[PDB]
Amino acid sequence: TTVNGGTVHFKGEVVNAACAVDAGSVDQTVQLGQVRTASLAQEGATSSAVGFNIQLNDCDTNVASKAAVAFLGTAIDAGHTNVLALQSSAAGSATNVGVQILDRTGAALTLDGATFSSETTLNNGTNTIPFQARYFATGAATPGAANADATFKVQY
Amino acid sequence: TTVNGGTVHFKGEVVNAACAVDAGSVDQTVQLGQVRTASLAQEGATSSAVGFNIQLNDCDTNVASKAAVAFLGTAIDAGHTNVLALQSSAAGSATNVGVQILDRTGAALTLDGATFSSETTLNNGTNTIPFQARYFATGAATPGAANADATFKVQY
Amino acid sequence: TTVNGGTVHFKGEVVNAACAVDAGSVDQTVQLGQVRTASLAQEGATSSAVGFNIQLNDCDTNVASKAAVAFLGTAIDAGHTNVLALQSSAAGSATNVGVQILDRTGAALTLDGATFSSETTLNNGTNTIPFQARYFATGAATPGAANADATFKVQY
Amino acid sequence: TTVNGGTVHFKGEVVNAACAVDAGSVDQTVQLGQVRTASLAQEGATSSAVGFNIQLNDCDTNVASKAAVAFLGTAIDAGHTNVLALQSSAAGSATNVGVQILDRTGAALTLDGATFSSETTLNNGTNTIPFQARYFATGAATPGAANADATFKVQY
Amino acid sequence: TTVNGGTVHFKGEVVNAACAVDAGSVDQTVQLGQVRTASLAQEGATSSAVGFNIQLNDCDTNVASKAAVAFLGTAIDAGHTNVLALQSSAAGSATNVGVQILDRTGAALTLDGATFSSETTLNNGTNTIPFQARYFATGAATPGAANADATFKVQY
Amino acid sequence: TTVNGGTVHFKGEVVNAACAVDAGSVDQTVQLGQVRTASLAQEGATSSAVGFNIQLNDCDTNVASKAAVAFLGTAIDAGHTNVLALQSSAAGSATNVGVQILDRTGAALTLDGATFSSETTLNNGTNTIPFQARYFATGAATPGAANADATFKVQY
Amino acid sequence: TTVNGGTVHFKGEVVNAACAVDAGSVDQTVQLGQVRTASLAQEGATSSAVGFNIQLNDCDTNVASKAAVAFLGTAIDAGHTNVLALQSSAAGSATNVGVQILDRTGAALTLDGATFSSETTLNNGTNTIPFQARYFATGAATPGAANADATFKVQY
Amino acid sequence: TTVNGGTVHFKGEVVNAACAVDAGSVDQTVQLGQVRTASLAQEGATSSAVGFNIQLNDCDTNVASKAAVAFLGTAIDAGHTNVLALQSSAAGSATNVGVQILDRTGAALTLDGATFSSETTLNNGTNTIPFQARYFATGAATPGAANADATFKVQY
Amino acid sequence: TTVNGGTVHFKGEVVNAACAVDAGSVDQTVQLGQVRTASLAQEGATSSAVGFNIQLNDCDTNVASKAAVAFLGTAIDAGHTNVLALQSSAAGSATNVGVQILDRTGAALTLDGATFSSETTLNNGTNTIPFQARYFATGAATPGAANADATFKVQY
Amino acid sequence: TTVNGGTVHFKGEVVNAACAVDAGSVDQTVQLGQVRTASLAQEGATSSAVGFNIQLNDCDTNVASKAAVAFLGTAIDAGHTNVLALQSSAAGSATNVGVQILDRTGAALTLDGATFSSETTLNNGTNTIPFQARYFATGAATPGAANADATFKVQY
Amino acid sequence: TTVNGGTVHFKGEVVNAACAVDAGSVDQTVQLGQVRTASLAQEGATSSAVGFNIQLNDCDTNVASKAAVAFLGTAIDAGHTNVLALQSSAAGSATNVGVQILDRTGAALTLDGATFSSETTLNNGTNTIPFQARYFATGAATPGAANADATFKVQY
Repeated sequence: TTVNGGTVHFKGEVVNAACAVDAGSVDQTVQLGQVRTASLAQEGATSSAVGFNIQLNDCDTNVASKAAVAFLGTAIDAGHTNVLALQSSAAGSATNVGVQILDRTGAALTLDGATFSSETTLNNGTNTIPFQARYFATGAATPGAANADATFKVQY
Repeated sequence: TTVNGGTVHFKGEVVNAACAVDAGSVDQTVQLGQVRTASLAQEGATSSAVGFNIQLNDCDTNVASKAAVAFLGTAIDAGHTNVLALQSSAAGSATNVGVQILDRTGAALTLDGATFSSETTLNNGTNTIPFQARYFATGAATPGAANADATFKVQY
Repeated sequence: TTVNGGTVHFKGEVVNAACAVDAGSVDQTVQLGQVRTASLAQEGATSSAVGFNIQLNDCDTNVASKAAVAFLGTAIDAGHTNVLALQSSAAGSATNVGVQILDRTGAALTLDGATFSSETTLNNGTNTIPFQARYFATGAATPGAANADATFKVQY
Repeated sequence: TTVNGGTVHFKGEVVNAACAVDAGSVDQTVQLGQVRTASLAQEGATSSAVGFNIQLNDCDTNVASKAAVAFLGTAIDAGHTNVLALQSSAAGSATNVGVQILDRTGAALTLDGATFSSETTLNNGTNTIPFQARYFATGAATPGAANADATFKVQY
Repeated sequence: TTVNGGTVHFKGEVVNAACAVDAGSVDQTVQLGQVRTASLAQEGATSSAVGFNIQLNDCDTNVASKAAVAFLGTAIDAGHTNVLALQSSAAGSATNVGVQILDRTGAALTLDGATFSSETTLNNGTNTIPFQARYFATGAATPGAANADATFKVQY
Repeated sequence: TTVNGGTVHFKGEVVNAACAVDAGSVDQTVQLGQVRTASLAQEGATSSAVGFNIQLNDCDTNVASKAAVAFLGTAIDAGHTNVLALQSSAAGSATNVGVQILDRTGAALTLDGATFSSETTLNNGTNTIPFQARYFATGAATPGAANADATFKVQY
Repeated sequence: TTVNGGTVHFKGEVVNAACAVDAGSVDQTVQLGQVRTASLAQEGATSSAVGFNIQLNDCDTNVASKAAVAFLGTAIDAGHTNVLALQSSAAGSATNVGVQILDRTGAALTLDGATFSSETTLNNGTNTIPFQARYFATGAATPGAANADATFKVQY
Repeated sequence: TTVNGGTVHFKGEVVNAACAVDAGSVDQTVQLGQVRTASLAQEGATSSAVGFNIQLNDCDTNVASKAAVAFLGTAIDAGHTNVLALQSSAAGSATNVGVQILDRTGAALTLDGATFSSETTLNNGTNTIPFQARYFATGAATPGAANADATFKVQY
Repeated sequence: TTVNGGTVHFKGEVVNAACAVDAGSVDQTVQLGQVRTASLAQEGATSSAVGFNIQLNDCDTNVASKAAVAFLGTAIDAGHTNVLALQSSAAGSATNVGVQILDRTGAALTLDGATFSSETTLNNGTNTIPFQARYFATGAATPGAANADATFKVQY
Repeated sequence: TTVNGGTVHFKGEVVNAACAVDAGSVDQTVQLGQVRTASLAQEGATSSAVGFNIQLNDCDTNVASKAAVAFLGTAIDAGHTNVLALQSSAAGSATNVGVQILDRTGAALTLDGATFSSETTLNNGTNTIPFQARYFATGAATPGAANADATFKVQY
Repeated sequence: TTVNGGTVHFKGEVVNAACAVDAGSVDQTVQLGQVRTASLAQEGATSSAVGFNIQLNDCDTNVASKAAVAFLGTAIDAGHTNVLALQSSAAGSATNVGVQILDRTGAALTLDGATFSSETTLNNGTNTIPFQARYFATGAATPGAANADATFKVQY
């Protein structure tokens, strides 16, 4: 007495390099929280800040004992190259505001897909490259939904 | 020697009001536990009860030294307005049963998104508004999976 | 060295009213699950039930601090006005069965496009109006594929 | 005991260049959402904004380690060269409004099929070039259906 | 106050056999993607490969607990009987290239309308017979549009 | 250096009434699927059923806040006035079978061009009037091609 | 045992120039929709607007990296040179109305067969030149059938 | 109050054999497209190629489970027996060029009315025998209109 | 430098009544298809059946909100008054066979020019009165060419 | 064993000028349709209007890059020089009515054989000069058959 | 003041058997991760491995106290019957590699839709059948995107 179920959908990658990503760690999701224009209403204001993490597994330091990352993603302005713009349904989200990411070095990384981060040190096996998320305003902000996306390119 | 990773997805909000939510505290998840119809099989039975928590951070009492919450969510019946109904895949979950939430005041709150809770007192900075979860039956219950959802609206 | 790609297709609406829909939330898709005639074979049986959600964004309560919804869609019978009939390729799907939706009030809503739901309370900004999906049989059911569709009209 | 079925229709391209498009990513569809003239009724208003994505696969950086895109599509006006006009059945859609796309650089791209975007950096293999969609009004807008189309030309 | 609309056109089949096709699943359309001669320029090269699906519904295993498929369609050569040739407007599409389909068994099926596939196992109700599409070159290929068609005959 | 192309052919209507049809929605085409006489071989059998949709755009409720539809088209018999007969090349299609359409009310509508449907409720702007297609046999059916046509008259 | 069938009729062109047309794309047909005099009853009114597309294939930019189009077709008036008049059986169609086409530039093109459009940019291979169709009234319009035709001349 | 209309003209055939043709499928018309001498200017050049289809309906495999086709039509030369010549008004069409048809086997079929094609396999009911149209030059071609005709004889 | 062309020949009618015919719709031509004596060899056999259409335009319901049609044409026999006989060159066509037309009511209409059809309902403007063509044998048929003609008289 | 057939009759022209006519396009026949005195009963009434086409082939723009047409034919009155009178068997056709032709410019052309039309632009090869036919009454019209003829003179 | 929203689309099944699937658990998606050819470049190599889960709900052991699963899906080779092949856009994904699934028994299951798994033990209510995903190479692998699909058939 057999029956039908449905469909399964596996994902992943195959990439020939030093480390290997737990792509859930990249596809990891964050809830930065609920934020106010009471503080984040200035051309330069940084709200308080929240952590982010990366996971690598089973890594050979001989191919590359080091690593870094570049990001891309829709930035706001040519004078705010390290800021990420938001992506939610139209007429909903906020304005005069973006998102900033901080390296291990506390560094505002550019969204170009070239601006590689600091050369992380890699052990054998497993590592972690934590970044710290926050908002970096671009003037008096709108009370709006906040939702974003950025692509995770890596250097070894 | 660069490589691809994948996608990142940040979340949050921007809301101009007194306090600011750690939206993980709202998106906080509970495992109430495994429960029996041995006790929860009556039009009025309350199973034993479990705690729930809220987190606010960096709050100015001058905008609002107080706060409260209304909830909404699929209730069961018009005579059981303070009960929450369950949301799991069909043919699986239980019946003749719902969920109750209790305020700081031990109060059965309504699921309408208007029925604001007790006016919490707010300090400067950080606060906590714990609620207590439990089941509130609506007759002899089914042995079924229990899974729910409710939206978290706030007053300041 | 340029090349061809292909076509892009954007969608949306422009509607002058209080709130604004994340039309992905309406075009949101559900997988209620796999269900049995072991329970859903009666003129009145309700299978266990699953949740559904709505999203509004950047809403002014002054235009309308409230809101509701009517639905339409192919119902089955004039004596089952709150039931939705199924829409899959012919000779495949089930029979003597439909679908029910439940309001926040646990209410069997009619498929007419007029039967507005309960007057939701609207904050400023962003809200959620969860409904709960389930099957509502119309006698002993066929083992058949289950697939449906309903249109999402709104009141403010 | 054989029977008839029907017709199948495969699609694709063959193009000799650096990367190769997942033409579903171009033929990718967006639901920007439902939008209001409450905000989008000005010669310059930008509604809140939503994300868009591109996919390339199995790319050799030696042919071209870089890439960009030009778009074409029916724009509205010669003074609004970066705006896209809407394409739905006549007498239905809105007016005094169009659509804007934003580069990774937050750039209003022209609809000519020549105005190549920023030179994306390409790794080996797989990349992503996210754009951000929104409306850019051209005065007080009509409440109308919103539906669009734009062609996706690429530079390597 | 009545008005004119226009014409409707329904389609389908009536076939007396074990299963019944969701002829949208056959008339299902694929966008394999954009492909390069950088890899697909050899008498035998297989580009990377994409999936395809079939849908049957409400099937009796007693008439036939099994099933298979033959295809026909314009192949290229008598020495490439399992390859499908392309069908787009003249002077546009590519050359020295075709299309291959793969069975559940990873099998290059012939385009004759007789070469029945592997005997799929059929449950009661609903099934799926996924195939995998790709290109199978016949020498150094032209950069050209790629567009195809194949007829879907079935065995029970 | 100019050249010849060919001919273009636009279509449409101009009708002075409440709503306006996206006549593609009427000229919309359906593939109901492949169907069996295993179930559809009775004077009254209804095969499983598939959905159909209508689109109106930019509608004023003041001219008419309501609407309905009558259909015409070659029916089979005077005792089967709500059934549609099939229209394919002769000696090909099936027999002892027709097609049924179901209103929003699940109603077998007559093919006369007068039998107006239920009075749909019309909002401002855009609406949808989904119908559900299926076969309604007239005895033991032939295995034959199934192809139909019906005209779409409207009431406001 | 042979039999008769009938006649086949192929079509096309042979033209020595840069690109080559998919003459189905020119002979492409549109259903603009059903339209009202409620809006289109003014000497200058533009109904909402619908898209149109062109297809070129296997194009050499060295012969001509650019291209444009002129149209001809029965216009209405010498003061409405960019308007197309309608062509349906007599006493049927509407009056005090025509049709407008819009370039990629949103430009009212003349029906002369000389007024070449904007110089499109041509890649190698395949391109698309979308136009946008709509009605451009010439006073209070008749409720009448709408049907048109225009010839597609090209510049390289 | 009766009136005159006009004349109707039905067509068809009556032929006693295995299958039965949808003679619209034979009388089916193709628009191969617009083609260039840039590629089609050689004694042997094949332009890129487009598909063609056939339709049979309600076929008994017992009379003949197989089928094929011969063609006739004005060919060009005794050394180009598989080429079709063009038929348009004099002084208009092209020269040093013809048309080729390809079988399911990718076979240049002769225009004699005897050269039967590959023995297609016939199911019960309905089948399809797709051919692929293209040009096969006979030297440097004229830029001329392209228009053709060929008769469709069948084997069972 | 003028030249000669040739002759033009316009046609039509002028008739004072409710609706007005698109006399192309009457002079519309059908290709019913190729048919077999395998089924159509009985005193009463009806081959499978194909559709036919009528077009009226710009109609006033006040002169006549209704309409119908009578036909005439060479019938076969006084006992087969609803059958149409065939008209092709002598010694060619078939025998023991005719043609049947079916009303919207599925009605065998008489060829007399008096037997008015069902009273169609007429809207304002444009309507359609589809009929369905098929063969109605008069015994074992000849394999012969099939070609017919019938005159289209109308009632308002 | 030879037999007799009959007579063949070819036609055409030989004219030394820029373009060459597909004299079927001139000898092309139109069925304007059935028309009413309900609208066409005024000294100036124009019924709704239908299209007409011309075909030229293999044209050299160097002899003449331009072209136009004059018409002649039996007009009605010296005050209605642009109207064409009707030519059917006597006592049959209508009266107080004629026919009008419209240029590409929407121009009432004179029937003299001198009044050359607008200077069409000619490409190389093939062109089209569409005109639009309609009736232009000369008072209250008779219900009568409508049939006409006009000669097609050309300028280069 | 009502407005339009959009469309909803529910899904599911109705199947008469012991347990009932949370078809989200089948339609559950996995991100296995990013993988290297540094280890997965051998005819037999198994990369490290990741978990997968199933969900059943409200199950009666009396109909069936046991259960198992067969899978189907495009495998690679007849000598690698337990391997799943990948399905992403062409020219993108990897090669000389597939995917393996492991039963509760650590068993390489076949993709046939018949090879039922181990007989799971079923309690009353709710169960879980975890599988473990990994790659099983077929030689030295390509660095390519990895994406798959497999159908979930069940035994009770």
